[PDB]
Amino acid sequence: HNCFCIQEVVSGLRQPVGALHSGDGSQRLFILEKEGYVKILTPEGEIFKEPYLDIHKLVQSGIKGGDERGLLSLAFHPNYKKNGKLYVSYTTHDHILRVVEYTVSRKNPHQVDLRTARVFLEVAELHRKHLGGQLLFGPDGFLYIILGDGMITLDDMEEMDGLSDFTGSVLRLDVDTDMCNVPYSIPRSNPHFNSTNQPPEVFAHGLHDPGRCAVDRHNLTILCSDSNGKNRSSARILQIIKGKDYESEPSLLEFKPFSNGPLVGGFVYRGCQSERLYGSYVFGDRNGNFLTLQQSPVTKQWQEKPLCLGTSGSCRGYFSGHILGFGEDELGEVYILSSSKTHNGKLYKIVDPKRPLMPEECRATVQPAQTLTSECSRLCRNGYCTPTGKCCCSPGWEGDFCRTAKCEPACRHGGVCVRPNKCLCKKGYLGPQCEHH
Repeated sequence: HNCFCIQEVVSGLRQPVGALHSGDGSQRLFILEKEGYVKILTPEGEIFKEPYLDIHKLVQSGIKGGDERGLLSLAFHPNYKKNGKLYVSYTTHDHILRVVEYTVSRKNPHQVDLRTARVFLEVAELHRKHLGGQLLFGPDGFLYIILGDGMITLDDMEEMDGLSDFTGSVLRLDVDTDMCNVPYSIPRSNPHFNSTNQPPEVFAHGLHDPGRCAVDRHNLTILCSDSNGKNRSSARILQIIKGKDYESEPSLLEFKPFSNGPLVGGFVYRGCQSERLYGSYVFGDRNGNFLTLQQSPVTKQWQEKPLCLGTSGSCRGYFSGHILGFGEDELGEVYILSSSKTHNGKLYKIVDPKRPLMPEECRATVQPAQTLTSECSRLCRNGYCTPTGKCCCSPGWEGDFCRTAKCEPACRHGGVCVRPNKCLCKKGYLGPQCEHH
């Protein structure tokens, strides 16, 4: 038979939202928990006692199920290995969907220091469904953020005033700035770049209730399942070509290739363990029914095909509970994260039993995560530090890395400008500037 196979990796998680890797060589798998935690799974298979990220007090999460409100998504900078930069989305008139950047401990590669929270976006939301929140870097290194309805209606926007124009849209930002005013630059080739009509951040609109959108990096394609609420579920696809400058939005083309009902989301499998699954879009429903969306090269049309699970040895045709999201290895291998109704979150790995667990092609040396050595990370005294390496000085500091203090009128008589507007005077000189004797 041609079935796939699931294998329990980790258990005792608390409501897993999903998992991904950091692209830094350590085959570390970072697991997201809804309450506002990110935990680390070593390639050697240990869940580190200390959480990688613990923001559970900041995040307002669900008090039940169906309540969509926790930590939403995580994304590492394309150059995390050098600049150690994360990007995180989470909930906090009802609530605000925040998108924030964090930077790892300069002393611990396995922990983020929370003092580096640098808010990028704050999206007001009225309801607790159709939130979205998925974050991804396409090639060219732009931050794509995918936002659902928030169940905001047309009339709810003529009533409300101070309310985000982003909900229901794919947003695109250039995070790599040497500027120190705006936390992000609006990209190069965005539609509404200069803008007056429609907000510059919006790259496309039309999303309602999107699942985990499959992301094909090939020059970039994102394929979403969309529940559409009461209406039948569809699939929306967004395509991006070679550095093209847009002045009209790319169309987020809708088509309805699904039959079974709602889907958690999907992925484009590009791991090593499965030969046959290579390049396939795989979508999965809540109860672990799996699909493949294959596009005909000849007709360019789409076709859903089922995908069975089957037990062979301890690698089994079933998992416990229901699927909450999906996972991706550094090696590109693929996971499901499940939970069952307290503290029963599980990580399972999808396996092709026709192939070995460790084929020749799949061997890879793990390069263990390393403390930051980037110039801005070490020298940039205080004030923040942009993913490009620029050090942005907090009021009253100057210098490439802000190490010099600013004293408005200078310190006199050999006095030293220790802090902004603080003079350290030599014995015998009183006064804020050491002016008197």
